[PDB]
Amino acid sequence: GLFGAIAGFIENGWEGMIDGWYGFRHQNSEGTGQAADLKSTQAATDQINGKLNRVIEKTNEKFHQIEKEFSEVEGRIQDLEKYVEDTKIDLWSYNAELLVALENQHTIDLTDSEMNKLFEKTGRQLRENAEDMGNGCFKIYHKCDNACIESIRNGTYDHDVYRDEALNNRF
Amino acid sequence: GLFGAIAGFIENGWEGMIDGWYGFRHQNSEGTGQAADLKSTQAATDQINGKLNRVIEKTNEKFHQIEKEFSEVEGRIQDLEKYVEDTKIDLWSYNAELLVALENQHTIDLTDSEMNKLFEKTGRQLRENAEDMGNGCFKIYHKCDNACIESIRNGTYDHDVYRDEALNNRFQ
Amino acid sequence: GLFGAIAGFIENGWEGMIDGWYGFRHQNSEGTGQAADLKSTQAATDQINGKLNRVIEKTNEKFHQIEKEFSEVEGRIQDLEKYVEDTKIDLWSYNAELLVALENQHTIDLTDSEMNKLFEKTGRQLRENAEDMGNGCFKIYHKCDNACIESIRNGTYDHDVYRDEALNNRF
Amino acid sequence: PGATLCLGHHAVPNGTLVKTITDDQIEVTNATELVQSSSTGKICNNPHRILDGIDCTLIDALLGDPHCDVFQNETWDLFVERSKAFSNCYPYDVPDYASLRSLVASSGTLEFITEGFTWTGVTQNGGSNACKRGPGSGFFSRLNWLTKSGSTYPVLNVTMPNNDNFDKLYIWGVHHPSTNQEQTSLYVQASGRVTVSTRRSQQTIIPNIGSRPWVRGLSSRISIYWTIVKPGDVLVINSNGNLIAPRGYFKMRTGKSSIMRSDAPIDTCISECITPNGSIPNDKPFQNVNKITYGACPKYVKQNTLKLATGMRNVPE
Amino acid sequence: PGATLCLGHHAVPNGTLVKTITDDQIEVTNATELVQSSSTGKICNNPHRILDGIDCTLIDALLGDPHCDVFQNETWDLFVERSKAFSNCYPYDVPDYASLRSLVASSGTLEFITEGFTWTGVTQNGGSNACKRGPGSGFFSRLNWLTKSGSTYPVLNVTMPNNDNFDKLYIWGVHHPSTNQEQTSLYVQASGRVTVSTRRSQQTIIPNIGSRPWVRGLSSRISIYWTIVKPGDVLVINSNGNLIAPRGYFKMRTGKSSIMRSDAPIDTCISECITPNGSIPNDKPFQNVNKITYGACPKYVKQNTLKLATGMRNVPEKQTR
Amino acid sequence: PGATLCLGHHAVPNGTLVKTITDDQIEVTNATELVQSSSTGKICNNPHRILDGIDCTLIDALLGDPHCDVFQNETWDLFVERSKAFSNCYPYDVPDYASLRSLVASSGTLEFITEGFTWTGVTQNGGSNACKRGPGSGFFSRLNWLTKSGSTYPVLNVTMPNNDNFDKLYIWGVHHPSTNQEQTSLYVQASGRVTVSTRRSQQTIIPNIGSRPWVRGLSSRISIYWTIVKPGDVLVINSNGNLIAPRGYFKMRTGKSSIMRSDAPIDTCISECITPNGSIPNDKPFQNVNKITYGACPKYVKQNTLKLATGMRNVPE
Ligand SMILES: *[C@@H]1O[C@H](CO)[C@@H](O[C@@H]2O[C@H](CO)[C@@H](O[C@@H]3O[C@H](CO)[C@@H](O)[C@H](O[C@H]4O[C@H](CO)[C@@H](O)[C@H](O)[C@@H]4O)[C@@H]3O)[C@H](O)[C@H]2NC(C)=O)[C@H](O)[C@H]1NC(C)=O
Ligand SMILES: *[C@@H]1O[C@H](CO)[C@@H](O[C@@H]2O[C@H](CO)[C@@H](O[C@@H]3O[C@H](CO[C@H]4O[C@H](CO)[C@@H](O)[C@H](O)[C@@H]4O)[C@@H](O)[C@H](O)[C@@H]3O)[C@H](O)[C@H]2NC(C)=O)[C@H](O)[C@H]1NC(C)=O
Ligand SMILES: *[C@@H]1O[C@H](CO)[C@@H](O[C@@H]2O[C@H](CO)[C@@H](O[C@@H]3O[C@H](CO)[C@@H](O)[C@H](O)[C@@H]3O)[C@H](O)[C@H]2NC(C)=O)[C@H](O)[C@H]1NC(C)=O
Ligand SMILES: *[C@@H]1O[C@H](CO)[C@@H](O[C@@H]2O[C@H](CO)[C@@H](O[C@@H]3O[C@H](CO)[C@@H](O)[C@H](O)[C@@H]3O)[C@H](O)[C@H]2NC(C)=O)[C@H](O)[C@H]1NC(C)=O
Ligand SMILES: *[C@@H]1O[C@H](CO)[C@@H](O[C@@H]2O[C@H](CO)[C@@H](O)[C@H](O)[C@H]2NC(C)=O)[C@H](O)[C@H]1NC(C)=O
Ligand SMILES: *[C@@H]1O[C@H](CO)[C@@H](O[C@@H]2O[C@H](CO)[C@@H](O)[C@H](O)[C@H]2NC(C)=O)[C@H](O)[C@H]1NC(C)=O
Ligand SMILES: *[C@@H]1O[C@H](CO)[C@@H](O)[C@H](O)[C@H]1NC(C)=O
Ligand SMILES: *[C@@H]1O[C@H](CO)[C@@H](O)[C@H](O)[C@H]1NC(C)=O
Ligand SMILES: *[C@@H]1O[C@H](CO)[C@@H](O)[C@H](O)[C@H]1NC(C)=O
Ligand SMILES: *[C@@H]1O[C@H](CO)[C@@H](O)[C@H](O)[C@H]1NC(C)=O
Ligand SMILES: *[C@@H]1O[C@H](CO)[C@@H](O)[C@H](O)[C@H]1NC(C)=O
Ligand SMILES: *[C@@H]1O[C@H](CO)[C@@H](O)[C@H](O)[C@H]1NC(C)=O
Ligand SMILES: *[C@@H]1O[C@H](CO)[C@@H](O)[C@H](O)[C@H]1NC(C)=O
Repeated sequence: GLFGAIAGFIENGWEGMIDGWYGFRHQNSEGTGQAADLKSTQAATDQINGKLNRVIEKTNEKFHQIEKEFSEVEGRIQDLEKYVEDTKIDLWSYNAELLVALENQHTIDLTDSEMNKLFEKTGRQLRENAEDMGNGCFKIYHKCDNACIESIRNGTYDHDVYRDEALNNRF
Repeated sequence: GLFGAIAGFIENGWEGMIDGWYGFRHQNSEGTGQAADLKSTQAATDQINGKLNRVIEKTNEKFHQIEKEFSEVEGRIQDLEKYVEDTKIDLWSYNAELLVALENQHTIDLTDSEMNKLFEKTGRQLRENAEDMGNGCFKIYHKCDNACIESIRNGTYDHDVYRDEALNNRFQ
Repeated sequence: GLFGAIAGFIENGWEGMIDGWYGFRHQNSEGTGQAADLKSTQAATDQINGKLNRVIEKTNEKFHQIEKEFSEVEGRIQDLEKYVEDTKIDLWSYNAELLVALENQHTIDLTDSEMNKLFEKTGRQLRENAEDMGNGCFKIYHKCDNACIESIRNGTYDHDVYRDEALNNRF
Repeated sequence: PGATLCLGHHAVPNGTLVKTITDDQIEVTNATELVQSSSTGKICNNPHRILDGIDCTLIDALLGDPHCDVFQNETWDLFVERSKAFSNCYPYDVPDYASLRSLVASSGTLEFITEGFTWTGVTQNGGSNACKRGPGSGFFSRLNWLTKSGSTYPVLNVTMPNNDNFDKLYIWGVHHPSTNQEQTSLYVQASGRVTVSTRRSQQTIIPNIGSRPWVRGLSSRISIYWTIVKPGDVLVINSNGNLIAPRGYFKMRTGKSSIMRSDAPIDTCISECITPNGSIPNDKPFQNVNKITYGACPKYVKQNTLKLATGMRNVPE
Repeated sequence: PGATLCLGHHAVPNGTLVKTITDDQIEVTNATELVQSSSTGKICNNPHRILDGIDCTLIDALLGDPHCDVFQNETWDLFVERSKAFSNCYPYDVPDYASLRSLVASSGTLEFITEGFTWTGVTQNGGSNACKRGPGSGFFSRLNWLTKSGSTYPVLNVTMPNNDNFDKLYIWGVHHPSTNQEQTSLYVQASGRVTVSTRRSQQTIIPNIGSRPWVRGLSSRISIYWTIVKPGDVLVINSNGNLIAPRGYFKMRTGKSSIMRSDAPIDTCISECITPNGSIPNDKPFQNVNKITYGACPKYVKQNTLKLATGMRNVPEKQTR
Repeated sequence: PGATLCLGHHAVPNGTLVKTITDDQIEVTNATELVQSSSTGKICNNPHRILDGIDCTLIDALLGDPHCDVFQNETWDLFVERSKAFSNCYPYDVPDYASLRSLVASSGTLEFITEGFTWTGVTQNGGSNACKRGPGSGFFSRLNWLTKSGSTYPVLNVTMPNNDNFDKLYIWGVHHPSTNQEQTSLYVQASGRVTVSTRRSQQTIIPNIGSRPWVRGLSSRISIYWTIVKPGDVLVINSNGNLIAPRGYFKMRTGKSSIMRSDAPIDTCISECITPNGSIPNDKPFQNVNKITYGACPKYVKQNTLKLATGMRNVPE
């Protein structure tokens, strides 16, 4: 994708993550753990539901049309009836092929984008108390107990609290 | 949008900004103020004007065609004339629907992109003399009088000048 | 482009770079030099080959159709034959115009994206041992001999090795 | 001693392939199918009124072939013609059969209103052994085979104004005898003619005498024609022989009615979309079942599958 | 004592909803309408040459129904047929009416060149009280009703070569009398025939005797036919009765000409695009006014509105209100 | 003493302009052309079977105009009709010429099977000086001009059943004499008639006597008709004059065959796509050469050029 997170600087997905699309894995003093991020998951699924509902908007109700199969050779009028239908079918087949290609390219790019957005949001939360390892992981330069992790994950992490501790561990 | 600035890390727009699409608000020693950024505004409006002029390029002129309303029941030939026109109309209606959907998605993403570009450009100007608060605002760690702000805004800010002052205010 | 690298914060291209699409120029103790980055170049060309092969997939083969030129005036049936073909041609001409416009916009954006990806990847490699000048160049705050440059370029640069040296030169 | 915080995304062990701008096949966590490629094999009897033709074509039900008399009172949204249908009355052709079939199918009714045509100086109600009714000879129920009375067939000249607010469809014909002997025997005059007209239009038909292949005992034929009369217009029929006369008109409507050729059985179920293969669901925007459809249907395309990605790129561990 | 520098974007108090890939309605600062959904109700008289048919169909002007004589030799880019038009001459039909109307409409001219046909041994210039021209009986101006001279109607056999470098359109007809008495009274022979041919094509029409509905005093009819003669080809007309003869030919052209059914009045203004509802502007790429159009027109679509976003996403400051 | 590491991208001195969503002209490093706008001017003789009509229309080869005898039994994927083609046999017309031409072109064969019609009491093999074959008078090879034997032309009444498992195409005609003298001289009866029928169809044609313009010595004409006979059906031909009889039937096929009007010469080369201007390559998805095409062809569009970007934005030094 265009943002380079999914199948990019993040090496792979997590098969073990079943309660969300994006999230967090950590190691601290108290061990390891995993939690889904609801907001980013929601932003992706809401966008995909949106496009899904636009694509399947029932738009086509037709009754009496032209004949499209013929039991007899007739020449000119039948050549035209067939050519009309064949033309229509090719144009719609093209529309269908293009639509899915554009939609799918965009779905890959928007999901990649939401991964990237969560990563940039986290980095911004952490200010000078952490560094980007470059593989989707932050090294946090202070004691971050399970309460501190949940604070990063649920948006309540005050960086000033740990700043001096972290600044000294970094420099 | 794809970049996460507009309706993302920037909480909302400024109704008070009427002379530009993107810009700067500041607080310093001398108070507060607002200025439009012309370059980013121009990049967005130029792109939107471009797509608008592509979409309204007049490109069809038709004269004698087929009949499309009929006062008599005729059967086969009339079934075909109607089916041809109905087919055409549905295909063009689809084209129109897709076009606006793609254009509009792209317009939202390109405007989001220009916001993000301005933000990354500013952050780069400021080097180590400032930190990203994460809400579209930089905390600048030195005395930045109105001259210093205009220097950031008009591209002339020398970061080396204030670096020692700022480095010391940032690290303790 | 959407990422702001090509024709953005990178002022211009390098006509002298002929062995790759993206790459590195350096200045150190031992002089100046240039090398192509193969990975980023490959990611762009693979994507462009992909779209090129999708666009030129031969997809229509037609045999007996309708007549499209006429030596006699006939009226109603001929009006319809011509209108059918004119309709088809306008629709396909529209498809062709839109296709190239979307493809080209996307090709510009994906190439811009790969430039940006390489730049973010490099910045991450360098950790605290360098600063972004804002014009596509990193100022590296330590002695980086030709071996050290090739290490950055070929992915083997250990930042911890030079960190103290660089941290002190920066602060 | 600090901490590590890793950002990531989900994956599944078995993803699905989709197409994009740049890739013919790329793996995503999930996708949904946009092309309906299957059918139950049955035509659902709701919500559209389905009329099964069984042994009858629409045209045979219209003319009133005896084995099709059961269709006289009938209406439909979709008339279904079966491949086993057969004709079993006077041998006939319809120049522009396809148009007559289409316009009747589209009208959606065989509602027939008898009119008191006065046919002075001819014998009415001719019948044939090719078109049996009961123990005797018979004919199309909606047509009136006129022949000589005594030794004369005078010029027939009748009118019927349309003072209703709907269009009237008149079905009539011309008899093509196999020999001169039969022409003069039935109609006196050596050459017939049928002229049927309205204020602005006319059809004039000359009968054709000659031997044809035998069908149900006969080398003669009837050719069937039609005339629509609009409100305020008038029908005139003029003939000095070979007229197969209308008994009345069919009341025309406009609406959603059509016709389909299919051998699929009809079933008690609900489906908006009908194809000759049977009903299909319409939750998907495209279908590859049949280009012939009726109702609220997905659009026909050539691809048998098209996957819309409903998740991110799948990068398993 | 530091400083804060906040980056941002504008918002507007009154945004508009647009559609995207992911949202059927989302708010942007501004948008522009791509579907033309209104008309003035009037057909602009420029830049296309508009010919108002008034009381006449194109076919009646072609044949030369007397109340249509003012249309002799007219030209048009667009002939406009009105719902009040009426015929007031000999009752007629045209098999393939639609095709004749189309080809004449498309040619864009009724320019007529009289030719010196020699009709030996018949009476020319027949007239009827169903087709009054001034106070007395008359006929279609471009047709010549031939009847017997004395007590005979000989076999007519005439030729007209096309030695010009343009195509000639000939309009001719066949008379269908209502009774045998009328047939023999006018043409002597009990059954007429009209054969009109060129080198490669031929049309033979047999008249049919019988009543049709009474129109302006008559149960007889004329059926109208046409024949195009190319440069170097030759017209031959052969008949022993019931010929309604051409007086000449119409000059055919090719170009931008057409025909439209409309009751909209014609007005002094400028518009490239014309619909039956009236002229419409063509600054937008789509329109929902009418699928019938003439000129440089937006393409017809079913949607009555489509909004192209012309600005960013509109994000007002949320209020506690 | 540090170091600088600059990231960058390539540029070229001479870029190309392309179109995007936002720009009608913007410069990229490279692009490729999507519209085929040129041709060799020649029709490649492979891989499609090309049959050059030379001086003959398909219809003249079908009927068997003598200068077209070389086309007897030919087959084609594409029959090519030249603007220099001429007719040189009895003057004729075909009502619905375009349909007959189309259906034969599409069948792809002129394979003709002679059948033993018995024409009792008439003279066969009539000829004309307008249709010379060798030095003497002749006729269309697939048609049999029947005239009187002695002083009589009896009613002809013959049958040919279709007991094969394929459809038969019969070509037949009607002679239109210029004078009464010619009519009675050739057919005795003052007015002919031709009735050709199957179980399901019948065509009856009355000849029309009169002058037409002179072509190759003649003011008379032949009108050409056709009848398809399906397996199990039967042809019946009934006539008391003016019959131009079939000698047999054409075998019909279905497949990829067509016809094209072109003056482009045929060459020994390989091209899937053929236009009247000549063969064109099919590596590009679009073409602006001709809307008339045959084979695996790019789709016709109005643009003469469309550039697909194959590289990044070009920002030279
Ligand atoms: C074949 O059958 C039809 C139907 O029976 C028949 O046509 C009818 O003939 C009469 C007499 O020609 C027509 O009557 C006319 O009707 C109109 C109104 O629509 C009146 O304007 C006419 O009235 C004036 O003229 C009369 C002279 O005939 C005067 O007696 C009268 O006082 C008025 O001045 C006139 O009554 C009638 O319209 C037609 N109907 C139709 C549907 O055509 C036709 O004549 C028959 N043909 C033969 C050869 O028998
Ligand atoms: C002109 O030629 C026509 C064709 O030869 C003549 O028509 C033939 O006339 C005879 C006697 O009148 C008919 O005899 C009947 O035949 C049926 C059989 O019907 C069909 O069944 C078999 C299959 O079982 C099928 O293969 C045949 O082809 C038949 O179509 C008998 O059962 C009856 O008893 C009856 O006698 C012929 O059927 C008929 N042939 C055709 C092809 O129509 C016609 O009489 C001649 N006209 C004149 C005026 O002389
Ligand atoms: C936001 O978009 C709307 C379009 O929906 C813009 O409104 C349009 O703006 C111009 C005025 O600058 C109008 O064009 C002018 O029209 C007059 C006559 O009406 C003509 O004399 C001028 O030469 C010119 O063509 C246009 O009519 C108007 N349309 C509507 C429907 O309001 C609006 O200006 C845009 N706002 C911003 C801030 O860009
Ligand atoms: C009906 O009228 C037409 C035209 O007046 C007659 O057709 C013409 O017939 C003559 C022969 O009688 C043709 O003349 C011939 O021309 C060739 C050269 O083209 C010449 O070498 C011969 O010596 C011969 O004179 C003439 O071409 C032909 N004209 C047309 C326009 O077709 C027709 O014969 C008349 N029939 C009756 C019964 O009145
Ligand atoms: C332009 O004219 C068309 C056709 O006359 C109008 O659409 C018709 O309006 C009737 C109202 O009774 C509708 O019920 C029909 O569905 C329409 N008829 C046809 C033939 O489409 C149309 O509304 C007019 N548009 C404008 C902008 O004036
Ligand atoms: C292929 O042949 C067609 C048919 O002749 C050419 O089209 C003609 O050329 C010019 C426009 O290009 C016009 O003056 C003619 O009127 C065109 N005729 C028709 C019927 O369209 C076409 O240009 C040729 N193209 C090439 C590449 O040879
Ligand atoms: C990459 O760079 C180093 C140091 O310049 C070089 O010696 C080495 O061979 C290269 N590759 C690997 C995989 O170490
Ligand atoms: C895949 O997508 C469809 C449509 O959104 C959904 O109904 C289905 O539950 C999804 N499957 C999985 C395994 O999540
Ligand atoms: C049609 O309706 C009438 C009157 O209601 C009825 O008597 C007659 O039997 C019906 N015909 C059929 C075929 O059901
Ligand atoms: C439906 O019927 C058509 C024609 O009989 C057949 O070719 C087609 O494959 C059928 N498709 C399905 C899915 O049953
Ligand atoms: C019509 O035009 C022709 C030739 O241009 C002319 O001879 C004829 O008299 C004209 N008639 C009228 C009424 O203008
Ligand atoms: C453009 O296309 C191909 C590379 O894929 C090559 O043949 C050609 O030389 C390229 N031109 C330039 C200027 O890069
Ligand atoms: C036409 O077809 C077959 C050969 O398969 C044969 O009956 C007949 O003689 C052939 N004639 C010619 C001229 O090839």
